[PDB]
Amino acid sequence: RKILIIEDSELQRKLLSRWVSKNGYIAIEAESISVAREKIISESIDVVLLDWELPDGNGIDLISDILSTSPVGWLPIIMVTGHTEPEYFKIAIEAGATDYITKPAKEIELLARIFSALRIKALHDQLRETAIRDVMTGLYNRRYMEERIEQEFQRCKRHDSLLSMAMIDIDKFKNINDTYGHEIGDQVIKQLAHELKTSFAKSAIISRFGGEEFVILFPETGVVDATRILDRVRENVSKLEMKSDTDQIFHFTFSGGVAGGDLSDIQSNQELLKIADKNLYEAKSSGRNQIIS
Amino acid sequence: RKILIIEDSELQRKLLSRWVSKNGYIAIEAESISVAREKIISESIDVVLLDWELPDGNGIDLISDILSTSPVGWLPIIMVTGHTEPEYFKIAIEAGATDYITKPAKEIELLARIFSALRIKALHDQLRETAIRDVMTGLYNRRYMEERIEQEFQRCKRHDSLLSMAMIDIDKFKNINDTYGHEIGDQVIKQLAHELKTSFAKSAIISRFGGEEFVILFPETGVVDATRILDRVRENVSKLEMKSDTDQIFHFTFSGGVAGGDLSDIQSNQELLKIADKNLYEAKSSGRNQIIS
Ligand SMILES: Nc1nc2c(ncn2[C@@H]2O[C@H](COP(=O)(O)OP(=O)(O)OP(=O)(O)O)C[C@H]2O)c(=O)[nH]1
Ligand SMILES: Nc1nc2c(ncn2[C@@H]2O[C@H](COP(=O)(O)OP(=O)(O)OP(=O)(O)O)C[C@H]2O)c(=O)[nH]1
Ligand SMILES: [Mg+2]
Ligand SMILES: [Mg+2]
Ligand SMILES: [Mg+2]
Ligand SMILES: [Mg+2]
Ligand SMILES: [Mg+2]
Ligand SMILES: [Mg+2]
Repeated sequence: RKILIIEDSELQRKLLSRWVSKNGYIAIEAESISVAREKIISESIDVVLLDWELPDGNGIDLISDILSTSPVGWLPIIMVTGHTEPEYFKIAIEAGATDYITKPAKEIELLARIFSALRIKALHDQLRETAIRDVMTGLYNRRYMEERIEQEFQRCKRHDSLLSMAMIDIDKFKNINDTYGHEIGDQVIKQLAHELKTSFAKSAIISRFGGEEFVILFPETGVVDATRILDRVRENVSKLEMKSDTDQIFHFTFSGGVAGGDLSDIQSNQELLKIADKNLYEAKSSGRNQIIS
Repeated sequence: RKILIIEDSELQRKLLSRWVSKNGYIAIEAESISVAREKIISESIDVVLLDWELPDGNGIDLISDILSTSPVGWLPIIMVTGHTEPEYFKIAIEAGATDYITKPAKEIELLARIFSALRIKALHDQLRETAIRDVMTGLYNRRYMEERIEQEFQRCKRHDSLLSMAMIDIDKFKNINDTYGHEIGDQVIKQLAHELKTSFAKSAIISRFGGEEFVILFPETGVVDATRILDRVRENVSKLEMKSDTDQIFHFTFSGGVAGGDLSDIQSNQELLKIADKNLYEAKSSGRNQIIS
């Protein structure tokens, strides 16, 4: 939905912006690489349009520059250039660009390229989500966890076994990214993952359910025990001295909602997630850094 | 590597062909849709270039026509048209095209579009393969296996062929998870998968049917022979020295039910699953680590 337009020429940049902004998308402008880098760290950009003819140096500078500024680590870059020669397309790909427009760009070429970049990102994402384990944390991904939730709920319901579920979410994680950078944000996510993996019984099933959201099943554990064990981890996390890029100490916290225990009057695993999500929201709404059950 | 070029104009078709054929790819030519359909059924085509201005009918006829002629059921179609209006790009996508060139095509935009179409084909293929597979084991998932059971059963009834089915289930796997952790549980699931994939004839069809349940079809195999082959693997699994997180040795086993062989008095593939499940229960009830047939 969000498109970054990098182009020195004010009239050409505003014309590209109008075309993006007209055809349903949100346009974001940069006149130099300087202001561009601010915008990739600042907002979550879905696609990049890049003038391959900028102030200083060609774009074996630029393309590689844009890619490692990216908080997520990869991003579709569409090249905008007057280089018509087939040779120049290859160098752009080998440099790590996604696509290519010969200027003067037509409304049609521009829409086509953006649609293609977004289709590939979406397919790339659907594929990464079929993986069992999240690469950065080693925890279960969402789709696998959803199959394990359905299975453990069916099993616990048939066997009149206890099953407690927690949904936790880092408190104001965007401010950690904005203030200290995405690399420090990664360290904070992996530190929470480490605490989650080292604190619960082997029997607990731990998922990275979203960017900074974690779902934990506690088979044979009632809501009161699950709450106290999760609250001890919440407490240990609030006391972690994290170090910034420049060695400043900062703290983070998470909020958590716990649902289930006795499943006798919970008809489905979706109802269990609904209750954990409601308790999460109540935790988020009542001062954060707490557990609601 | 192989690109189909559909274009009436002989001069334009040969020019597109030269550009494809020059830049490392193989060019395959069609002057009408008739010749085109012969080429998609005949050879394995990686990408389609399509003239949206052909002899007969518009191109919401053409695009949907090319798609379902495909033996694989999908193909990346790049549109080649004089329709420069933004509106016309959307119609092409909603019709099911992959990409779009405004004629007269430049060598550069043609190569760019083909590169894009090949990245999408590659992701589309990897995804179709995850959709029939259990990602953790590389075996068929349950959804595929139910359809493949129905097909092999109907095939074996047409040919009066033998078809034996085994349903296996890991013995006290919950205690393995609770004692050793879900990571170790997953390694146990993959280790069983490895044994199942390395032990049977090529023609055997192996599925992960559920969390810790696997269904194996043995086409042209009687119950007694399937039982021997399965019991040898049951025995090999019982001997595997699995290692915990802290290098503690443990063993697992599975129980098995074998059904079928002669299908003459089994009216449907469900009756086959029922009998394998009954014999599984008898295996589980009589001390586990055994096969009942
Ligand atoms: N560093 C980093 N940041 C990530 C990652 N995945 C997602 N994020 C970022 O985390 C943020 C998501 O947090 P939000 O859901 O906005 O809420 P929040 O900022 O934590 O606020 P709240 O207190 O309501 O939870 C923005 C998103 O880009 C990741 O892998 N690494
Ligand atoms: N690691 C892991 N374990 C799984 C997975 N799916 C299921 N499980 C485990 O399977 C367990 C099934 O337990 P039960 O149905 O009581 O059967 P069992 O414990 O295997 O005992 P039985 O011998 O009667 O089959 C629950 C869960 O711990 C999975 O994908 N990974
Ligand atoms: Mg410029
Ligand atoms: Mg969140
Ligand atoms: Mg948050
Ligand atoms: Mg023509
Ligand atoms: Mg079972
Ligand atoms: Mg079992």
